[PDB]
Amino acid sequence: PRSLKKGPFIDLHLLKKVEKAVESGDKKPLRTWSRRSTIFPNMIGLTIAVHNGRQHVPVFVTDEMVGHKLGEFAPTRTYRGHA
Amino acid sequence: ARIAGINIPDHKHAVIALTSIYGVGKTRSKAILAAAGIAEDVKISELSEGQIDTLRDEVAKFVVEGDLRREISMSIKRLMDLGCYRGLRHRRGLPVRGQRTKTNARTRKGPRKPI
Amino acid sequence: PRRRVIGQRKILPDPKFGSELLAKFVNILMVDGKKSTAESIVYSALETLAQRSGKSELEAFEVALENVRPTVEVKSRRVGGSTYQVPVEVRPVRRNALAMRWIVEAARKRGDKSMALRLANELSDAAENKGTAVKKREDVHRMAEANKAFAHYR
Amino acid sequence: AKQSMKAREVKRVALADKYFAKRAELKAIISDVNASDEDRWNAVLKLQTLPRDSSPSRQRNRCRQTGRPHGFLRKFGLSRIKVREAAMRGEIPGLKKASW
Amino acid sequence: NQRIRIRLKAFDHRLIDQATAEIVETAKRTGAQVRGPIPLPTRKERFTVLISPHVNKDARDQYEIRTHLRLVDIVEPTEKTVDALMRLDLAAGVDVQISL
Amino acid sequence: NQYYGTGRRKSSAARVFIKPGNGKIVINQRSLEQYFGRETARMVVRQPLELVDMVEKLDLYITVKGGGISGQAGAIRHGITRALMEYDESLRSELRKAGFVTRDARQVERKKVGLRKARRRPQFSKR
Amino acid sequence: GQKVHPNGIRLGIVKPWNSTWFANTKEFADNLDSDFKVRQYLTKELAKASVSRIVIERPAKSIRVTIHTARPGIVIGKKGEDVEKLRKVVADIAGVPAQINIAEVRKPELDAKLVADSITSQLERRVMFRRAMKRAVQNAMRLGAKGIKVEVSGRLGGAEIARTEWYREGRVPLHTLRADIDYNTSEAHTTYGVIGVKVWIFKGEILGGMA
RNA sequence: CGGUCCGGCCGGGAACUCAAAGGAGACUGCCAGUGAUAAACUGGAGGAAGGUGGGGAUGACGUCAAGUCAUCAUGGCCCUUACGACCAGGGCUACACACGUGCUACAAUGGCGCAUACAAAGAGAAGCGACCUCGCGAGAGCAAGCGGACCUCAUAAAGUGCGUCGUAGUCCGGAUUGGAGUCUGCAACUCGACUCCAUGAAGUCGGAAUCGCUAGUAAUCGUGGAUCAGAAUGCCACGGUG
RNA sequence: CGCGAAGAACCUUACCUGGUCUUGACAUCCACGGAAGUUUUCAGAGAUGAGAAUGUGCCUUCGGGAACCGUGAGACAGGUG
Ligand SMILES: [Mg+2]
Ligand SMILES: [Mg+2]
Ligand SMILES: [Mg+2]
Ligand SMILES: [Mg+2]
Ligand SMILES: [Mg+2]
Ligand SMILES: [Mg+2]
Ligand SMILES: [Mg+2]
Ligand SMILES: [Mg+2]
Ligand SMILES: [Mg+2]
Ligand SMILES: [Mg+2]
Ligand SMILES: [Mg+2]
Ligand SMILES: [Mg+2]
Ligand SMILES: [Mg+2]
Ligand SMILES: [Mg+2]
Repeated sequence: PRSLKKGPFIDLHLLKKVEKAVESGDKKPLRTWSRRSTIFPNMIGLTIAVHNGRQHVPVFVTDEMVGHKLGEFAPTRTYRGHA
Repeated sequence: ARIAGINIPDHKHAVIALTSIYGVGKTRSKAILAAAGIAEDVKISELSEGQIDTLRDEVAKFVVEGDLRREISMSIKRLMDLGCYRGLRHRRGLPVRGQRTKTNARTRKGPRKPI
Repeated sequence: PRRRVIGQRKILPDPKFGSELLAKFVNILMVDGKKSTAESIVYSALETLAQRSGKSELEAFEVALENVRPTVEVKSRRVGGSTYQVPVEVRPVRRNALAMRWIVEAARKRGDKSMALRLANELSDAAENKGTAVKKREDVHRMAEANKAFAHYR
Repeated sequence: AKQSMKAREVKRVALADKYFAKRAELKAIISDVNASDEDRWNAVLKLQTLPRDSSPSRQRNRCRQTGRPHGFLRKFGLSRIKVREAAMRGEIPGLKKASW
Repeated sequence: NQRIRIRLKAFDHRLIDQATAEIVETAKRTGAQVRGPIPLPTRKERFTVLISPHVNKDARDQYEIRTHLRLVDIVEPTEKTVDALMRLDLAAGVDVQISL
Repeated sequence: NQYYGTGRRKSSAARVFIKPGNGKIVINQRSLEQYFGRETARMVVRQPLELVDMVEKLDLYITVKGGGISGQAGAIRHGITRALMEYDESLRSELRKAGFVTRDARQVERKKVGLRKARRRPQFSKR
Repeated sequence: GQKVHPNGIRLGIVKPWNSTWFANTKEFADNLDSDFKVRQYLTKELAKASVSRIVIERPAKSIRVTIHTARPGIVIGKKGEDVEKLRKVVADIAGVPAQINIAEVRKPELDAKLVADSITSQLERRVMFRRAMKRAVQNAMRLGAKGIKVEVSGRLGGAEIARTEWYREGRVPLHTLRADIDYNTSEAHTTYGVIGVKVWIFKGEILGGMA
């Protein structure tokens, strides 16, 4: 895990976007490529679209998602079965 | 020798007998013995009824046995329902810590299944 | 070995009993280059054997070897297309090596607690003409008798 | 390597050299134990915006003649293949076949 | 009143030997006592490279740099001695370090 | 006075000084039994002394550096041998027949490229 | 099989280095790269001056470049006009003041680089490869060489299938480490492809070492 | 030798270990026998070393249209608002499976706890980083020294003494997973290393088959380096026991 | 088959998905204007697109020159094809 003394890591662009969306009450999906950003408590009610590599995938944040990276909720490899 | 509910420790040294409790390992065991004032090398057989009750109190200060099994189950369960990367890896029974699956992922996949 | 240009390498005598024979015994019980472990296993086993059977250690050791040493062994040899297990007489050095090797292997295949105990038990058994070491030596002697027909024959 | 790949490396060095001081001070603020939380937060956010190339860890050592990204030797600055060529032509002082 | 240590480094023993003999000769011409040249241990840097462009590991060449090191102690720091050594030049393949 | 011998075995160098004495054997400012717990190592050190009839007639001051228990013991045996011979040249014939005069030149063979160790080669498969 | 580089095996035995300087790890790579740049520039500029070797000896604050050539005149120029401009540009590349010396090769028929360069020049001029190799071998033997071997490889005569040909007179004891064997390789970029030329010239055994 | 702060500590020495330069030494030279009055072989002596003393580097003419047009160069071909170029995210890490090479084991010649002994080789300035303090620890703060036979990495480990475990899937084994962290790095989700607490899988020596090694070798036990911000069970080296 | 790779989180990277560029990321020649450079704001995932402020040297000619910046035109560049 990242060091506690360094705090969490959220990309500035997404940080600017999330605060504007929450203050304006906007409900439109926030398209982002930032998979390395931790989910701050501020976006608990927002729908973020995170690039899985080829598509932006919709993730509605929930209380249980705080502290996790955004990328965790955007599977990058497609495996259905071997047969 | 009925510490932590059903767990029954044996006649073996106390510090190692206490490891039979789910939730207690060697480090915690030594802490139990040190806090309760019983030598680690004594046997549970030789252990006196006054000393055993003290051990039960020192173990109760920890989340062990069925409480741990509920705690562990809730943690795995919340990952799966939440549906993050580590949830899917738990649901599909594949290594959750980034280990290679091309080969050598048996402890998670079980015995080999022929094509 | 195609040129037969090898002599022999010197072996230092065992420290406690001054025996080159017993020094060679400690080199077979040795595993992983740990000779100090092996001598401690042998000296303890020999001490237990001496107290168990009387006598000293060297003569007690010697009697066990003379009861495990073979005399004739089968060697596959090819005359014509046909091969035969010709019974051949063995050299005294080969006798000692085979006897020591068999005692150690038989001792290893035992269920006692310590290797010293396993070695002492198997070594005392050899003195009593019983045990896997002498049993398999009998097997060697029995297989040679079955092929006594092919001694000095095609 | 390709002319583009070698060119990418020259840019990475240029940006790293230009922003060395700014990045260094920000990392000092981050590691400062007696620093206020808002100052550390501003340092984290400031470093992110700084160009990635300016990071001295995004630079790959490449052979100084061919630009090869693998088999590099820091002492000589060249890939194993160019080192052996220079060594057997006597262009590397002191270097000779080793034997022991 | 003081003493200087002359640290000679080279890649060639025959070269560093002639340059140390020159320094010890010069000091005696400027009348300074000199503790005799002391051979400090030689550094053997050692390099191992693959010799084929593709694949074929186990095909390797091994190289070594042997840095020879000599030390000279001019105990008599006569004013003439130090000045002569500053105006003195040594063979290119020799590194000379001055310590007061 | 002091009779000196240098002894080497594997990676060790042993400096031995011999003066007529009661039989005190000191190694690195510590006794023989305290320096060497191994009976094989102790026997090696003493070997040149009981082969000759001087077990208690000489005092040995030994300082040994480098190597391991057997290397250091073997280096010490070589030093005492060379020191006894300087002390009394008559000893050469008995020391040579025994073999203590030779310097065991067996060193550790270098690891070679393509081999895991000096000689062991990685496992082979035709197919 | 494949053979060891003749110059490299005998470096420090009978052959000297073309770069003779000391440098700590910090300056070793930069100095080595600087030598490469100056050697590349000198060869390109003096391609028609018949240069044999360039020895870059770096005194502490300078770069002394010694150029061995078989035609010193065209190199030095009139009143050193050419060697002067060469010094200036070499100093510019190195970053330190430069000193250039011009060594003359008495026999350009006994120097491997000259022979290899001449053979490749004829090949680029479309001369028959066998003739060039034979002429080189005969010239060296006339000039007193103890031995010579010349190898030419790759689409000889414009052939679709490449091959290797080689001539050898005298002795070329490649295994002998005290043998003064000057080896050098050059390449000819013809219209059909690249032709590689390798020359070995054995001049006699050296008794004594680096003396 | 003289004191000791008992320490090469100080004076001092230049003996010794060692360092690294220059020499010496080994040649079937000597002796005997065999052999074709030969080459050579065998034993002996002396010697530190004996017959090529040990190891390395060194690879003939050629062979396989062997490998590499992705190190580089290069004939021809081909794209040239694209097959060139920039960027962000992802992939190279997927996983019914098959195989190669390893690692760790399956214990008692062993595991664990305490005490203690003996190396070699190396590396180091946007670097090695002591000591002291804080933390269970990985680490953190402070800060000396060192471009190095001086300082640091850096406590060798197997070994040895005592105790315990007593043959059990175990005080074996550490896989896997849950939690809490550390560090490098803009950034550790995919996909880093390491720590702590908990968890405690398979495995009780491996079918047909198959591999390495003749001496300081194999076996075993640690140590170092390169690459490298970080990321070794790989690789290249080094000694210990043997 | 622990092989190139002496070390794929980004980079490396040569692959993919999406957004972009077209004498071009890299080189030379030609013209036109500009010192180079430095410090800040917005938008964007970033490439980029917009703004500003500051800075105007060097050497002698006294028409300048040498470095770098942008634009245009092509001759060309570029290719781990
Ligand atoms: Mg190119
Ligand atoms: Mg990198
Ligand atoms: Mg070893
Ligand atoms: Mg070769
Ligand atoms: Mg040869
Ligand atoms: Mg082919
Ligand atoms: Mg192919
Ligand atoms: Mg990318
Ligand atoms: Mg791969
Ligand atoms: Mg089982
Ligand atoms: Mg365990
Ligand atoms: Mg062999
Ligand atoms: Mg690293
Ligand atoms: Mg391999």
